[PDB]
Amino acid sequence: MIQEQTMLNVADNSGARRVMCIKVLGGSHRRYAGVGDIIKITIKEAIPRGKVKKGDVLKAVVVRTKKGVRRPDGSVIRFDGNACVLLNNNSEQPIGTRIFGPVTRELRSEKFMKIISLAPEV
Amino acid sequence: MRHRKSGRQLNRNSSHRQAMFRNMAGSLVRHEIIKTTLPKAKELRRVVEPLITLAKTDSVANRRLAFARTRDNEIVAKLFNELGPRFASRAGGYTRILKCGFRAGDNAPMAYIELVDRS
Amino acid sequence: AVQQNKPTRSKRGMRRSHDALTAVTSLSVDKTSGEKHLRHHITADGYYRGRKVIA
Amino acid sequence: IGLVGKKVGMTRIFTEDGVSIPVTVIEVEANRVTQVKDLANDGYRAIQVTTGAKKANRVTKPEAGHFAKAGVEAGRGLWEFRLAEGEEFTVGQSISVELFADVKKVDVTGTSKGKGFAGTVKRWNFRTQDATHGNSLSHRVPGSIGQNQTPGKVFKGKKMAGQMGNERVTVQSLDVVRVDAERNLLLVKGAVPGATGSDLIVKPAVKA
Amino acid sequence: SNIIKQLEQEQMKQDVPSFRPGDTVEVKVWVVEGSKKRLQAFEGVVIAIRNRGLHSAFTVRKISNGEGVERVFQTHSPVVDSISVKRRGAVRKAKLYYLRERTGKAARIKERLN
RNA sequence: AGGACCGAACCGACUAAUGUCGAAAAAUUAGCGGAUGACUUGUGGCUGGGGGUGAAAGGCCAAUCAAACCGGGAGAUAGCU
RNA sequence: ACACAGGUGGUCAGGUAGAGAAUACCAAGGCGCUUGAGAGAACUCGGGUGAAGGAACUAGGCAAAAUGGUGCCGUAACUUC
RNA sequence: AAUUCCUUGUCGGGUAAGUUCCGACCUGCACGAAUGGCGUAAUGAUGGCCAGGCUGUCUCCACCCGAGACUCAGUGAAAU
RNA sequence: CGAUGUCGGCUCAUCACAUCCUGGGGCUGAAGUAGGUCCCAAGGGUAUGGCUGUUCGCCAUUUAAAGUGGUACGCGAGCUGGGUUUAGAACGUCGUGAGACAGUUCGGUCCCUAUCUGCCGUGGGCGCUGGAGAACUGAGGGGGGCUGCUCCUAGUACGAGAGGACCGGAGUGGACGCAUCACUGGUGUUCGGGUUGUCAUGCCAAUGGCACUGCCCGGUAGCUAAAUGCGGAAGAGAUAAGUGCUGAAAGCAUCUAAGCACGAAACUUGCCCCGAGAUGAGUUCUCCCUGACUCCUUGAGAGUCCUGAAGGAACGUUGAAGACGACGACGUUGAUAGGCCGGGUGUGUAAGCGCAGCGAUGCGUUGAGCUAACCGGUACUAAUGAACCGUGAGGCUUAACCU
Ligand SMILES: [K+]
Ligand SMILES: [K+]
Ligand SMILES: [Mg+2]
Ligand SMILES: [Mg+2]
Ligand SMILES: [Mg+2]
Ligand SMILES: [Mg+2]
Ligand SMILES: [Mg+2]
Ligand SMILES: [Mg+2]
Ligand SMILES: [Mg+2]
Ligand SMILES: [Mg+2]
Ligand SMILES: [Mg+2]
Ligand SMILES: [Mg+2]
Ligand SMILES: [Mg+2]
Ligand SMILES: [Mg+2]
Ligand SMILES: [Mg+2]
Ligand SMILES: [Mg+2]
Ligand SMILES: [Mg+2]
Ligand SMILES: [Mg+2]
Ligand SMILES: [Mg+2]
Ligand SMILES: [Mg+2]
Ligand SMILES: [Mg+2]
Ligand SMILES: [Mg+2]
Ligand SMILES: [Mg+2]
Ligand SMILES: [Mg+2]
Ligand SMILES: [Mg+2]
Ligand SMILES: [Mg+2]
Ligand SMILES: [Mg+2]
Ligand SMILES: [Mg+2]
Ligand SMILES: [Mg+2]
Ligand SMILES: [Mg+2]
Ligand SMILES: [Mg+2]
Ligand SMILES: [Mg+2]
Ligand SMILES: [Mg+2]
Ligand SMILES: [Mg+2]
Ligand SMILES: [Mg+2]
Ligand SMILES: [Mg+2]
Ligand SMILES: [Mg+2]
Ligand SMILES: [Mg+2]
Ligand SMILES: [Mg+2]
Ligand SMILES: [Mg+2]
Ligand SMILES: [Mg+2]
Ligand SMILES: [Mg+2]
Ligand SMILES: [Mg+2]
Ligand SMILES: [Mg+2]
Ligand SMILES: [Mg+2]
Ligand SMILES: [Mg+2]
Ligand SMILES: [Mg+2]
Ligand SMILES: [Mg+2]
Ligand SMILES: [Mg+2]
Ligand SMILES: [Mg+2]
Ligand SMILES: [Mg+2]
Ligand SMILES: [Mg+2]
Ligand SMILES: [Mg+2]
Ligand SMILES: [Mg+2]
Ligand SMILES: [Mg+2]
Ligand SMILES: [Mg+2]
Ligand SMILES: [Mg+2]
Ligand SMILES: [Mg+2]
Ligand SMILES: [Mg+2]
Ligand SMILES: [Mg+2]
Ligand SMILES: [Mg+2]
Ligand SMILES: [Mg+2]
Ligand SMILES: [Mg+2]
Ligand SMILES: [Mg+2]
Ligand SMILES: [Mg+2]
Ligand SMILES: [Mg+2]
Ligand SMILES: [Mg+2]
Ligand SMILES: [Mg+2]
Ligand SMILES: [Mg+2]
Ligand SMILES: [Mg+2]
Ligand SMILES: [Mg+2]
Ligand SMILES: [Mg+2]
Ligand SMILES: [Mg+2]
Ligand SMILES: [Mg+2]
Ligand SMILES: [Mg+2]
Ligand SMILES: [Mg+2]
Ligand SMILES: [Mg+2]
Ligand SMILES: [Mg+2]
Ligand SMILES: [Mg+2]
Ligand SMILES: [Mg+2]
Ligand SMILES: [Mg+2]
Ligand SMILES: [Mg+2]
Ligand SMILES: [Mg+2]
Ligand SMILES: [Mg+2]
Ligand SMILES: [Mg+2]
Ligand SMILES: [Mg+2]
Ligand SMILES: [Mg+2]
Ligand SMILES: [Mg+2]
Ligand SMILES: [Mg+2]
Ligand SMILES: [Mg+2]
Ligand SMILES: [Mg+2]
Ligand SMILES: [Mg+2]
Ligand SMILES: [Mg+2]
Ligand SMILES: [Mg+2]
Ligand SMILES: [Mg+2]
Ligand SMILES: [Mg+2]
Ligand SMILES: [Mg+2]
Ligand SMILES: [Mg+2]
Ligand SMILES: [Mg+2]
Ligand SMILES: [Mg+2]
Ligand SMILES: [Mg+2]
Ligand SMILES: [Mg+2]
Ligand SMILES: [Mg+2]
Ligand SMILES: [Mg+2]
Ligand SMILES: [Mg+2]
Ligand SMILES: [Mg+2]
Ligand SMILES: [Mg+2]
Ligand SMILES: [Mg+2]
Ligand SMILES: [Mg+2]
Ligand SMILES: [Mg+2]
Ligand SMILES: [Mg+2]
Ligand SMILES: [Mg+2]
Ligand SMILES: [Mg+2]
Ligand SMILES: [Mg+2]
Ligand SMILES: [Mg+2]
Ligand SMILES: [Mg+2]
Ligand SMILES: [Mg+2]
Ligand SMILES: [Mg+2]
Ligand SMILES: [Mg+2]
Ligand SMILES: [Mg+2]
Ligand SMILES: [Mg+2]
Ligand SMILES: [Mg+2]
Ligand SMILES: [Mg+2]
Ligand SMILES: [Mg+2]
Ligand SMILES: [Mg+2]
Ligand SMILES: [Mg+2]
Ligand SMILES: [Mg+2]
Ligand SMILES: [Mg+2]
Ligand SMILES: [Mg+2]
Ligand SMILES: [Mg+2]
Ligand SMILES: [Mg+2]
Ligand SMILES: [Mg+2]
Ligand SMILES: [Mg+2]
Ligand SMILES: [Mg+2]
Ligand SMILES: [Mg+2]
Repeated sequence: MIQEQTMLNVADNSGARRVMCIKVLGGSHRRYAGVGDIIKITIKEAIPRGKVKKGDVLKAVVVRTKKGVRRPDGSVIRFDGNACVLLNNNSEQPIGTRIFGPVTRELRSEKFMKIISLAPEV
Repeated sequence: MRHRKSGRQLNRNSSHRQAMFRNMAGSLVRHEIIKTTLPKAKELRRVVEPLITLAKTDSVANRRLAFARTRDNEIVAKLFNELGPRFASRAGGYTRILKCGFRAGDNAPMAYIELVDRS
Repeated sequence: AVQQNKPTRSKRGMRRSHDALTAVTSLSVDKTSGEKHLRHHITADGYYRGRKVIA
Repeated sequence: IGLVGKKVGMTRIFTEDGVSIPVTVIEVEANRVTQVKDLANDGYRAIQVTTGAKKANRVTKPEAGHFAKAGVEAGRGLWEFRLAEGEEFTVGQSISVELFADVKKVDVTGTSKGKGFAGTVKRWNFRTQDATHGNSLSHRVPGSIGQNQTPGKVFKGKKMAGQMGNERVTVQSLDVVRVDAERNLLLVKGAVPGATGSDLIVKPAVKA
Repeated sequence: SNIIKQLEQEQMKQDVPSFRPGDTVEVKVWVVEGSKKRLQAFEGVVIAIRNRGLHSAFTVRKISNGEGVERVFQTHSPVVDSISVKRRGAVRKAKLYYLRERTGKAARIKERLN
């Protein structure tokens, strides 16, 4: 259940280590994002060499949440770390060529099929 | 709002509430009859009747439970010896409630509570 | 907080109409002793439903 | 038309493919038609029905007679349903739950669970005032209730504190899962008003 | 009541293996990818069990690639194919939510062998 | 050794809430500062009203202070209500 | 002004834990605070716990939460050393 | 600038965004040398700002435990 | 002026239309996409942040949109007190000085238990014309009315290309609302366990008290949101702007003067709730009551005895009902509460005894013991025979027809 000011570990290998959520897109007065929703990200801590330098506003997709995701069978998947993959604002599609950690089924929706191919599990 | 919710509070904090019943059990088991307020007496059924049923199976652990509750060897001695065998055929309803007017000093509905025997 | 100007005898009457407490009008009669008492309460001597259950 | 039925809690149905759907269990015993109100006598066409059972002593002569006119057992409570012009029913006729075997979506109507005297925060979803930051004796209070000397009054239908629940409400277009004939059940999806044991006027969904 | 208990006790499968908490358990799960019907596996420690008949469930924790993944299965769902127990651990609590904080060496648990 | 350090008694009174016809004409609860010194406290003295005293605020001088209180001039005076 | 949650100097100093006249639980001894009895709505007051987030609150992190002991390793700028 | 009006001066730093803050510039309406000027370690229930940690402060309120509120009996005010 | 508390924020709103979005239209320098302006339209909806006391503004990022106003520049007997206006202090400037300055700076008590109106709830009284119990009808009143993105038609019309639809159909989101606890969680001082200090039960063991529930770990029922369902409608009637069709006065022409047809989230219904005190007190159904007598201002007169039904109240046991009333269930011809019994759940292998080990401790009987609000049975306890209220065919004037 990610929202404004929430800090996320980054799943991809783009360059960012910690990224702060600044806004949840897709509808006015929208409180939270989860599962595989789009958020607006600012980068608060980067690695030295990376593709994306510090203090750069860009979009991202949530991949894991501590509160977790429900499936049709009344069954939940909780993680131990809120996390996201970075994206290229108007272009979309991820920056990082490799993705760390698992991702949900409910992320599978055409535009993120690149993430699931590169991701290791689920 | 207390839907399905059991247990009278009696304008007392838990630790106190739990003690006064522990006293009133010891009061009731020894004398075999009490006057108290009608609510207090109604809630006193849920403490005393278990101790009477626990006293049917005369074992050690049951003595140690009947002593964990109550907290008196005398009362434990009046249980098990008398009230264990005296309430055997009777399967429940060991105590009886009888309303006895109003407590003069504060108009509180009084009630006799006593064990079903008196003989 | 505070009244603008005082109420009357009438209003004060109107309000008190409901304060009139009801009587019992429902006295029992104990089967054996024939003494009067509140329903489901014991008698002052010491009876309830024709059986002595008090010292 | 519609059937009266007692609510018997909620469970769920695991559909063979995977999905677990939450269902309310409504026991719907044979609704016996007592009185057929007609345009000739009353000025509107309708039927009066009943279900369950009372004791032959708790029921009052006024109603014990009322049933004896029809020639049925004294069911607990009485309800009334409107006919749909072309329909026509007879007195002393049982209505089983097999009416809903055809239809898919239904309206359930029952009395909600009483919350008693609820505040504005609970009843009307008023926002609670600042829990600290100087605040004095006004966290969950409603704040202002009007303007000033212009209206000089509080307008009607103001959202204030008072009674919440214990009022009749309809939940609309719930999907029926199963319609059991043997034990007289009806398994509607989702949650319906009133606690276990409360009565429910179930009827076919109006919004077709 | 009888009316619910008739409907619940019907749907419950009559072939569940009796597992305790702190047991390492591989749970085979059905997944659908349009027309396909795949069996996933999901090995992990059973952190907690919840018994309510048809509504029963259990939480399994795994520490897969990267971070921890706590998954909650509805025991009597058709999606859970089989619950194969591996090691059964001697813990003396019902819920093992203290395994959220511990990782690696602290997270490992004694075996029963009873 | 120290107008040293932390910290009870004791002395103070920074924040907050409570109370605001109060439990109380300045307090309570939770924290807060000093705590061998320019410390604090008991007892008894001295300083008196244009006077005292004041690490100075016009602070304090008996719940009263940019001039106390009680009595007297005195029924001050009031183009005002 | 009251049988008023406030003010009032000196003396005596038990036990177990503790650095201690802190604190906890007890002794000797003394009290249960002079309206009670019910119910267990909003709301107020003093508290407890809280998913996911973690100052986005607000004039301001006010208030809460947090840190907290003892022994040892280690401890930067700057410095009147 | 505890001094700056014009003003949120301009440039830089910090922030996704900074009328506050830190550094610099001089155009000092109206600093300035014992009514002291500029530095300054240590000290502050001191003023401003930022970063960790921690949190019901907040998103967004939920439940719970006590004291009142509510009913019964006794006593019984007040401002107006 | 014998006091009408002045900015801003919070909470709570409400109205206007000079409309920001959504809706309907004309003209376009309208090919389509998107616009531009004007007309009709007030049903609903209408940011979160950074800076500053701010209103405003600027900036960042969203949105379908981030409307303009009124309401004592709405709302301090609803909250705040950052700002402005008390007393302290300082800077700059002005003044010989006391002091002064919409100049700046640091600090600075926000009182009130609601009589009346109003409002949200909730009863009692009488009425509704013989009394009682039900179930309706519906005058009237209230709630609700937001909307994105994604496909299909279709890469079709349009367009040299780039780009790219109208009109209809489907799915899935946000915000808001209603319900609910099966799921996911929270809570759970009334259940189980671990544990620190210390007292107590003679002591060991085992328990209990107290330390915020001493600290913690799980947690049943309930309540509940972050959890899961459902909702806004489609449809008709009458319309606005607008569009028209026949058609004179005006041998033509014109949407109109007669006549006739379309035409919007507005209006009236449809959906939901309250609702016959709707005194205009409506209806249908059922139930209950059919005895004498003097007195006489012979009056819808008043009493005397005889009769008191339907029903109701009270009292009790009580409830997923509830501040109190009220509302529902039950009162022995009885499952209303408590108990008990059997589960279920929860916690996690009790106590004692035996063996292992020097001891802490371990192991076996043992998934044991203990289990609140849960489910199903069982009259063991408590719901009393009666007394209380409530009566004895129901006025008159007209009218339609059986003796
Ligand atoms: K004179
Ligand atoms: K044992
Ligand atoms: Mg109960
Ligand atoms: Mg009391
Ligand atoms: Mg205690
Ligand atoms: Mg036993
Ligand atoms: Mg047993
Ligand atoms: Mg015990
Ligand atoms: Mg007046
Ligand atoms: Mg008067
Ligand atoms: Mg009057
Ligand atoms: Mg209720
Ligand atoms: Mg708020
Ligand atoms: Mg204050
Ligand atoms: Mg407060
Ligand atoms: Mg208040
Ligand atoms: Mg107030
Ligand atoms: Mg010192
Ligand atoms: Mg300290
Ligand atoms: Mg002082
Ligand atoms: Mg008060
Ligand atoms: Mg302390
Ligand atoms: Mg101190
Ligand atoms: Mg200190
Ligand atoms: Mg110091
Ligand atoms: Mg002296
Ligand atoms: Mg002298
Ligand atoms: Mg001095
Ligand atoms: Mg001065
Ligand atoms: Mg003064
Ligand atoms: Mg003078
Ligand atoms: Mg003077
Ligand atoms: Mg004079
Ligand atoms: Mg003069
Ligand atoms: Mg006293
Ligand atoms: Mg006192
Ligand atoms: Mg001792
Ligand atoms: Mg001591
Ligand atoms: Mg002490
Ligand atoms: Mg002793
Ligand atoms: Mg002694
Ligand atoms: Mg003693
Ligand atoms: Mg004494
Ligand atoms: Mg004394
Ligand atoms: Mg007292
Ligand atoms: Mg309470
Ligand atoms: Mg509270
Ligand atoms: Mg806390
Ligand atoms: Mg805790
Ligand atoms: Mg917490
Ligand atoms: Mg939290
Ligand atoms: Mg927890
Ligand atoms: Mg947490
Ligand atoms: Mg802020
Ligand atoms: Mg804000
Ligand atoms: Mg300050
Ligand atoms: Mg603080
Ligand atoms: Mg808190
Ligand atoms: Mg905490
Ligand atoms: Mg604290
Ligand atoms: Mg704590
Ligand atoms: Mg050591
Ligand atoms: Mg930056
Ligand atoms: Mg700048
Ligand atoms: Mg500067
Ligand atoms: Mg400079
Ligand atoms: Mg130059
Ligand atoms: Mg100069
Ligand atoms: Mg100077
Ligand atoms: Mg200077
Ligand atoms: Mg000089
Ligand atoms: Mg000088
Ligand atoms: Mg000089
Ligand atoms: Mg200087
Ligand atoms: Mg200097
Ligand atoms: Mg200096
Ligand atoms: Mg310095
Ligand atoms: Mg310096
Ligand atoms: Mg200081
Ligand atoms: Mg400031
Ligand atoms: Mg900041
Ligand atoms: Mg911080
Ligand atoms: Mg009273
Ligand atoms: Mg008086
Ligand atoms: Mg006046
Ligand atoms: Mg204002
Ligand atoms: Mg208009
Ligand atoms: Mg409409
Ligand atoms: Mg803004
Ligand atoms: Mg005003
Ligand atoms: Mg104006
Ligand atoms: Mg104003
Ligand atoms: Mg105001
Ligand atoms: Mg006002
Ligand atoms: Mg101020
Ligand atoms: Mg302040
Ligand atoms: Mg201030
Ligand atoms: Mg100021
Ligand atoms: Mg201050
Ligand atoms: Mg106030
Ligand atoms: Mg309407
Ligand atoms: Mg729409
Ligand atoms: Mg739980
Ligand atoms: Mg707990
Ligand atoms: Mg316990
Ligand atoms: Mg117990
Ligand atoms: Mg343990
Ligand atoms: Mg001892
Ligand atoms: Mg001893
Ligand atoms: Mg020992
Ligand atoms: Mg003790
Ligand atoms: Mg104590
Ligand atoms: Mg204590
Ligand atoms: Mg404490
Ligand atoms: Mg205590
Ligand atoms: Mg605490
Ligand atoms: Mg605790
Ligand atoms: Mg306990
Ligand atoms: Mg304990
Ligand atoms: Mg601690
Ligand atoms: Mg603690
Ligand atoms: Mg013509
Ligand atoms: Mg619409
Ligand atoms: Mg029972
Ligand atoms: Mg069995
Ligand atoms: Mg069993
Ligand atoms: Mg179990
Ligand atoms: Mg064992
Ligand atoms: Mg134990
Ligand atoms: Mg043993
Ligand atoms: Mg053992
Ligand atoms: Mg039990
Ligand atoms: Mg118990
Ligand atoms: Mg039970
Ligand atoms: Mg039962």
